[PDB]
Amino acid sequence: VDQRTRDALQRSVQLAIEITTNSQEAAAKHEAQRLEQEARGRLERQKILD
Amino acid sequence: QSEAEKARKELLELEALSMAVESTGTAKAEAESRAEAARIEGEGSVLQAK
Repeated sequence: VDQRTRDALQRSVQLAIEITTNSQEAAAKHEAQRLEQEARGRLERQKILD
Repeated sequence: QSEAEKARKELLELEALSMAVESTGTAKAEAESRAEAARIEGEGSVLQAK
């Protein structure tokens, strides 16, 4: 009934989108590290074969 | 790192041969240079005594 209560719920929406945005960047960071380590481990091996 | 150590054992097995050749060649080269000089000086000494 009161706009002061709708404003409180409108902040909860923004925080839910920021939670989803952070979850996306954290997932990209984990795959970047996985691929970086997968390249690095093959390069370290190739140096020993060379 | 386990894959690097599988490859690194083979590199270390080759370096053990390279190091055996470098050490034996150096030691043999000096000893034979002394043995040649000592033989020349010995055969010469038999004639000088004659």
